[PDB]
Amino acid sequence: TPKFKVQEYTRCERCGRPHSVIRKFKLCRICFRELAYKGQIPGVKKASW
Amino acid sequence: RIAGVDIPRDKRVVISLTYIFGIGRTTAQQVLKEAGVSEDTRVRDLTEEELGKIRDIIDKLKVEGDLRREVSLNIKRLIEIGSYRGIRHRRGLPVRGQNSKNNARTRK
Amino acid sequence: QYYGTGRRKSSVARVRLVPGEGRIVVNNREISEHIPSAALIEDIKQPLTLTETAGTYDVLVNVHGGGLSGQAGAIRHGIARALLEADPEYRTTLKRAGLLTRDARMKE
Amino acid sequence: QKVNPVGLRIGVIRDWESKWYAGKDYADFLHEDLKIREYISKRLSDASVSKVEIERAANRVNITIHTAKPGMVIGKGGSEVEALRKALNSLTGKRVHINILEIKRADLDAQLVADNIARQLENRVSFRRAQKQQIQRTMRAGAQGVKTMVSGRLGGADIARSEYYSEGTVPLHTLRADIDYATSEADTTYGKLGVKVWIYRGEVL
Amino acid sequence: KGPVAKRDVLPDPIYNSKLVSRLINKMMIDGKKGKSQTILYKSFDIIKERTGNDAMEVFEQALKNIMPVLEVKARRVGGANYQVPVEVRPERRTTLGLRWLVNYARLRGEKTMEERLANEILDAANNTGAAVKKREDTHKMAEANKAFA
Amino acid sequence: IRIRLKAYDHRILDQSAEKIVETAKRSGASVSGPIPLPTEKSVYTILRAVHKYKDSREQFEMRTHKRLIDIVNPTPQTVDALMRLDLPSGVDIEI
Amino acid sequence: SLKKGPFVDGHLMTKIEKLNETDKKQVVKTWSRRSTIFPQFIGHTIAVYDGRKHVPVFISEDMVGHKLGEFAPTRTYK
RNA sequence: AAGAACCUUACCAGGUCUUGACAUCCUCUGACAAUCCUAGAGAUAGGACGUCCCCUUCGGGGGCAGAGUGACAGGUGGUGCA
RNA sequence: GUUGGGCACUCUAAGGUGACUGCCGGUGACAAACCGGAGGAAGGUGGGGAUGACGUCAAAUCAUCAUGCCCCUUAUGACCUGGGCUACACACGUGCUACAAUGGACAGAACAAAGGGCAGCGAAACCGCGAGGUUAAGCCAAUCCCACAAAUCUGUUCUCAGUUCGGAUCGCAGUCUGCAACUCGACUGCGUGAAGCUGGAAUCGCUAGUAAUCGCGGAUCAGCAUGCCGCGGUGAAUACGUUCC
Repeated sequence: TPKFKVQEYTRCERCGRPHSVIRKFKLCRICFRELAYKGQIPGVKKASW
Repeated sequence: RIAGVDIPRDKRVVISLTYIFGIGRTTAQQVLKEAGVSEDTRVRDLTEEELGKIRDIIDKLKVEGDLRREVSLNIKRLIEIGSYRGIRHRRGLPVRGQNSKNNARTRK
Repeated sequence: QYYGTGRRKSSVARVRLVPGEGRIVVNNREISEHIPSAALIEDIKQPLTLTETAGTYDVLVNVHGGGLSGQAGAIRHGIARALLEADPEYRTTLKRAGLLTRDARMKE
Repeated sequence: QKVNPVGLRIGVIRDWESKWYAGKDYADFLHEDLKIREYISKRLSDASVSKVEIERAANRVNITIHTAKPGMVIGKGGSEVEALRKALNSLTGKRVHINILEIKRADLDAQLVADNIARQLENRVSFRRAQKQQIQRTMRAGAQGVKTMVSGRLGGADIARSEYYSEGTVPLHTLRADIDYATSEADTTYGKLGVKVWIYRGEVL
Repeated sequence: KGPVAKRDVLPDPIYNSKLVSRLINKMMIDGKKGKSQTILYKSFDIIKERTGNDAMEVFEQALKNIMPVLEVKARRVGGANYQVPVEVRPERRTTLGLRWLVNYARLRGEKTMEERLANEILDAANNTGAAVKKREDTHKMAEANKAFA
Repeated sequence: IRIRLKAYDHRILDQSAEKIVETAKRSGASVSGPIPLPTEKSVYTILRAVHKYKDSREQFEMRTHKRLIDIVNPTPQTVDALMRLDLPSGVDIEI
Repeated sequence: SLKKGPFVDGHLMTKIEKLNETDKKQVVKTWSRRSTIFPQFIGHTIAVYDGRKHVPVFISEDMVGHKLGEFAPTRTYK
C-alpha cells in the first residue's frame, strides 16, 4: 500500500512478482504463458506469425 | 569589421555573421530583418550605411568578449560553490548527467 | 465503360476506360500531377500501347493506398484488366507482356 | 525443450475453459476465475475434478466442474456443492452456479491420471509400479498412446534421474491429434518429483 | 545448377534502351531511383548540348570502349595460380561496362554527378579517360599472362 | 434497432447472428443481414532474451470477431424476441 | 514545473523560518537535498545528508536558486 | 534487466520495529478504522478528531483489528555434483 | 459522401472454389520423368509462419517460482529516509548519427499501413519563437481522437570549404511529468560549435520485395527510447561456373 500514486507499481496479480506485467491481464510473462497454455484465458490462443 | 570581427567578404551576410561569437543563423536572420535590409545581399556587395545599421542592431546584443566574459564568470561561479557541476567543470567530465564509462570523450 | 481492379503492394486502383483521347485522370488529377516519374507513366500506359488503344480510351482511375510506384503497378494491372472487358481478343497480347499477372510480392 | 501440446491445440480441437466475452471487466472476471479454480482445487483435492469450465453472464457465473467421482462430488444431498457455492458466492460476489458432469474413464483425462500418480509417489509406491497401473488402465480405457514420466530423486535415490514407461504413440507432429498433457509435482522426503503424462485419445477429424 | 534468369528490366522511357535503365539502377543509391533517373537525363542533356550528337550514339560508343573482351580469373590447381584469360559473357560485358562507368564517374573531380557522369561518358566515347583505361588494364594483364587459358 | 455482437470464436458468433436474424424474420421485421465488422487482432509477444540480442519469440493472439445486425421496421414482438434469445457465454449482445 | 515556482520541503522551510524569527543561530539538519536554496537561507549553515553523513554547507548569495544536494556530492572518487 | 529519479531495490549509510512486513492459528472478540494536531527526514510515535461489525431466536459464529497467542512467520543467506 | 442516394466498385469476413503434371505437343518402357503448349492470379515442391527424433553436457537457474535437508531466525525478518545501481583510468559487446553535393537549408506538392484511446484520446479555437498551455468538440469507437508519413518529386540558394558539412560539449534560456527531476528525466529556446575529409588487418552474412534506405505505431510506462516488437514506402547489384574452400 504505497504512500504516493507514482510509487504504486504493477505487480503480477497472481504471482505477486512485480516484473514484466501485461496491463491487459495483470500477469507477468510467466504466469500468463502457463495459464494461456491450459486455456483459462478466455480467447488468447497461441499464434503462428 | 563588425563587433570587432572581420566577417568574410565572399560569403553571404547571414553566414559571415555566424562567425561573430554570439550570433548564429536565427540571430543573423532577425538582425538583418530588424536592419530592414535584404538577407540575400552579400557582405562584399553591402553598403556602409547598411553596415552601420547592422552594426547598430548588433550593439544591442551581447557578442564577442562581452559574451565570452559572461560565460567565463559562470565557470567562476560554479567552481566558487564547489557544486556538482563546478567540480565536473574543473575535472573535465560531463556536467549535465552524461555517463563516463564510455562516450564521454569530448570532455575527457 | 470498361472496369478493371488492379492491386500492387497496398495500392488498389479501380481503373475505368471510357471512349476518349488517351487521358489518364487519377482521383480527379492528370496522371503527371499524381505520378511524377515519367518511367512510371510509361509503364502505366504499357497495356494501352501494346493493344494500340493509347488515344482510343480515357482512363478514369480511383486509387487508394501504397506509394507512387505501387499506385502505378495497380493502375497498369487495372488498365490491362479493364482492356479484357473492352475486347477479349487483347488477352493474348496482354498475357505475353505479363500484364495480367497480379504481382503478389508482399513484404516478408 | 518442447511446446505444450495443449498450448498449441486450443481453439483448434480443444476448447477454452474460460468461455466468456468481457472488455473492461476482463481482468476482474479473469482473476475471479483464478480464485474459483484455485479454490475448487484446494477444496476438492480428492474428488477427481479437472475441466473446471467457467461461463459468465453479468452476475450469473456458471461453474461446470467435470468430475470422475460425480456421486462423491455432489455429497450427501448436495452437501459439498451447497457449502462450496456459499463460499464462492461470498468470495466472487455473484450467483455461482454448480452444474456438474462426469469424467467417464478417469484414465482418459491426463490431469486426473497425473494426480493419481502424484499420490502413489507421496505414499512411496515404487516409481516403477505407480506408472504401470495407470498405463495399463489407460490402455483398457481406450487410448492410442500414453507416456507417463516421473523425474526426481526416485525412491530417495541420492542422484535424481528420470523414468518413463511409454506405450502406443505420442504424435506431437500432428496438430489435429488430441494430445492431452498434464504435469504434477510429487513432494516426498527427498525434494519433489515430476509427473508428466501425455495421452493421445484418437484423432479429431 | 541451372543459370538463374536475370531480372527483366524495363526500357528507359525516353531512349527506349534497357541499357540506359540498367545504368539508372547501377547509379541508384539506397533505392533512390528518382535521383538517378534525374542525374542521367541531366547528364545526357549535357552530352547532347556539348557534342550535338544523340546521347545514345555517344553512350553506346562509350560502352563499346569500356566493355571488356577478356578478363583474369584465379585458378590454383595444385600450384598453378594461373590468371586464366576468360572471355566476358555479353551480359557481364555490359555489367562491367556500367559498373566501371558509374564507379569512375563518382570518383571524378567535377562538382555535380550529372556533369561527372556526362564527362566520363564523353571521355569513354573518345576512347580515353579512366573507365576505358580499366578495360585496357585488365587486357594488358590478360595479354601478359595469356600463356595459360 | 442496431445490434453489435462481439466474440472470440467466429463460429458461435455466426450461430448467434443466425438466430438473431431468424428470430427477427419470424417476428416479421426487415433485417439488415449480419454485417461483418473489422475483426480486432490484439497480439501479445513474450520475448526471452538469449545472448542478449537474439530473443526466442512466442506470440499469442486474441481476436474479437464482430457482427453488426440492423433490424428495420421494428415490432413489439421483435423487441421481446431479442430479449428472449439466449446468445451464449462467448457473445456480447449490445442494443 | 516552473509556473508552480521553486521547490522547498515545507518541513525544512519551517525550520529555517523559525531561525529567521531569531538571528540564524541554530544549524538545521535535513535529508531534503531536493530543496531549492531560497534567499531566506542566506547566512545559514545547513546540514544536508549525502547518503551517510550530514555535510555542513554554508549558504551564500550565488547558491540561491540551486538545490541543497548540489553542494553535498554523494559519490567519492579521486 | 537501453522503460532503476522515489518506487522498482536486491546494495549502501543512517533512523527504526521485533509473532516481527506478512503469516497461519491459538483465541479474544472489540468496532476496525478513518482521522488530522504535534512532532520528526521519514519510518517509528503520542494523540488533537474519532469505534456502529454483521449475521445472530439474537447464545454463538463468520470476521476484521488490537491484545494475548504460540509453533512459527519470514529470509535475493546454503546446496542447480540434493 | 458533404447529403439524399442500394451498395455498383472497393473494403470488411464468414463460407467456397482454384494447381493437380490435370489436360496438349514432343521424348522415353507404349510408363515414370523430362522438355516445352495452352488455360489461369498462380506452374510443376504456390509462397510464409506452426508443429521433429531419440542426445549429451551431474551444461544454467535455489536473483522467476517451488523445493528435501542446512543456516539465520530482535535478524541471513521487516520498515523508512538519503544515496548507489547512472561512478570512469580503461576493456569487450550492441547500436545511432556524421564525415556532405546522389548533400545542407529554403519553401510547393505529396502518396502509407498497422496499431493505440475513457480515466482516456482530445478535435478545434486559442497562446507562445518553440516545447507546451487554455478550454473542449466527438468518440471505449470501420462511426470519434491519436496519424493525418517520411524518404521522395518540383521550385531556390550555398559550391566542395572542416563547409547553410557535421553535430558533440558547455553557458544562459524556457516546458511538461511527478512529492521530488542536485546526484539522475525528457523536451524547447539561444549562443557555442569537438571529433569526423567516410573506418585497415580481419571477420560475418545475404540470392528479391531481399540488401540498402525513410518514416509510422505499439508494449513496458507519471515522465523517460540511438533498444525490442510490429507496419508501410522506396527499392538494387550479382548467381558465369564448380576451378578451388
